Amino acid sequence: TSILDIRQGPKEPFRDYVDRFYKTLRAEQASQEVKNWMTETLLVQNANPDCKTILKALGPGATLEEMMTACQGV
Amino acid sequence: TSILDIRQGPKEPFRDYVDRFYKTLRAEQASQEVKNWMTETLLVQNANPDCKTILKALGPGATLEEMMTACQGV
Amino acid sequence: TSILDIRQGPKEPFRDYVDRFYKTLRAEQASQEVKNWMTETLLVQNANPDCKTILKALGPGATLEEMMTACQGV
Amino acid sequence: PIVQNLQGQMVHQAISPRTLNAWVKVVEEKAFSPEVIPMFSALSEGATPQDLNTMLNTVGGHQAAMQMLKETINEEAAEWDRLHPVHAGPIAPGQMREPRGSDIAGTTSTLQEQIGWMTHNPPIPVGEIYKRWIILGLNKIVRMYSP
Amino acid sequence: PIVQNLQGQMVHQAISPRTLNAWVKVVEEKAFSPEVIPMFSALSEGATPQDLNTMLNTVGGHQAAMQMLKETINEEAAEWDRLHPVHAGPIAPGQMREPRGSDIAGTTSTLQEQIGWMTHNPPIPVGEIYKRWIILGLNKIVRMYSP
Amino acid sequence: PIVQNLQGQMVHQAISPRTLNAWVKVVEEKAFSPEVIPMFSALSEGATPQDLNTMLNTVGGHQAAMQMLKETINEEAAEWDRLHPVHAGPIAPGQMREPRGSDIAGTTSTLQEQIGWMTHNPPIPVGEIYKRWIILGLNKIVRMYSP
Repeated sequence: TSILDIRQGPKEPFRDYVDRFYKTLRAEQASQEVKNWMTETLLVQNANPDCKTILKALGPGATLEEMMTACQGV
Repeated sequence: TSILDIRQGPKEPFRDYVDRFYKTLRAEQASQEVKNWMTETLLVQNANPDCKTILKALGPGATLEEMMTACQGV
Repeated sequence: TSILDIRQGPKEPFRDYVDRFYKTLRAEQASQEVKNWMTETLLVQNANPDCKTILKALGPGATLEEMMTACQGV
Repeated sequence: PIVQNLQGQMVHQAISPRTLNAWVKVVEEKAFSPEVIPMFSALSEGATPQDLNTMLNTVGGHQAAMQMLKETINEEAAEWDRLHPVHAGPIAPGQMREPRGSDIAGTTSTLQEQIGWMTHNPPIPVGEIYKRWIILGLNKIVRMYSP
Repeated sequence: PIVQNLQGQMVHQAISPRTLNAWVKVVEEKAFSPEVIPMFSALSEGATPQDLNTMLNTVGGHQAAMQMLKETINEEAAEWDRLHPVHAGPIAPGQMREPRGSDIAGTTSTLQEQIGWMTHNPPIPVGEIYKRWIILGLNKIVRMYSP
Repeated sequence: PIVQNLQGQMVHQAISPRTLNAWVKVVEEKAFSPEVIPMFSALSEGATPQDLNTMLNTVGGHQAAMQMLKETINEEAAEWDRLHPVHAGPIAPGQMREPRGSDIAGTTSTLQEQIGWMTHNPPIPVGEIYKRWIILGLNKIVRMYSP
């Protein structure tokens, strides 16, 4: 399965999705800079509308514990 | 789960609750003095009315074997 | 079972067939040159019409990752 | 790891497969539970950075946590470089170079270099510095993964 | 493998059955998963080409992958021969012969020959050259076998 | 088997029970599968004829195959005797006798005799001659037992 095919379900906790992401990211062998680009970009983009909304409110500069606690009720 | 969210059921043995308490207390990293404060305070406070009643009769100065044998029939 | 008896099903993925082929090829003890001849020849010949069609379009010079990705949707 | 030989010197010896597998099995069974940290600590006795990356790289599963840890290891490493500046002028022929965050993380250093630093007199405890970063990052994980 | 003896010399010792079985079990359980590569790397510490063919030949199952690897090993070997031409004139009595891709793959060399190259001064790391080919071919597999 | 001791000489040591049991278990699990041959080869490292009859005699089950192998071992042995005639005149006091097919099969030779031939200078590889017969006979079996 390709990294672009990794997406969050409509009922799937973000948490279970983030695990899937760094597992597939774990099978990507690209430069770190590209993998940083993938992190800030693709993760949020394939996140579900309800959490996506939430993550837009965190702004930039956000870290994984704060994202992970931010989308917990969703 | 937070330490404040640890409470004793209406049918739950105290014993099973005290185990839950020092497991969650085991994931708190606070100063010992604060953790002593949590011990004497929060444990009894979230204990059920029937045992709570029992524990009030032990008075202060009580130790865990005596609390644990005190609320056994409850 | 003989190597000539190894054939691809009408619904069987090529992949599962190629595995069967190099397992049976693994029990053939012939010279390498003969086993090369078997590779380019018998594999495609007993491949199913839908994939067979696909493999004819790869032309000669093709390698296993490209054959294996070529007949994936079939 | 770097262990003491019978002769009375410190030499490197490889870590054992049923040690490796015991590390694997702990992670399989107790995931993020706190008992993992003393357990880690015992199995990391006399261990190199190189062996510590081996242990982290051989994990399967819990990739969100594994990424959070990585990023903690680099933060703690960035902090090592910040706090300890490089030293004055060229490196002496008679001496060996001071480590950076990435040498502590094992990344920029070689094994023989990791053995130079630890076996030399005074010795420098680059294992124990990485160990705190691992334990610190383990606290981060444990605290997050509490439900 | 070729290990250091107590006396302080490098001698060959055989690999252990529960090491062998641990290699088998990894493959059984985690198939093409990435953790297989650090795992491999640890269990290949101090290993010969001969021991590396033993490990590859003792696989059961995943024969499409095993063939893809073989063919990668030969490609990487063909490339070794290309990049490193044979040397000028006859082989010296005082010296031992340079390896080819097939000596690195263990095929054309004998064990004593594999011990000559590695134990001799300078030593040549024919294990580490095969190891990269294995790891490279492992990347090919991992990337393909991603779904 | 005949192994090298710490002192730097070749001495006989007995084979281990969990080695024995690993031989048993392979046969139990993978029967006539090809992986049995590299597996055999590893576990036969430094082994005597005597140890090789022990391994063959300790099989249970697959008695048609065990008989086919026996008969292959005797054919290959008959062929050894054919190809290598006995030598001219009486055996020298200063020397030890040349082997026959049955000494290679371990049958007519004693252990000390098997150690004489292998440890002596030049050494003769009576294990490796039996090993090919076993591997050859293993091919016969594998080819037949293919379905």
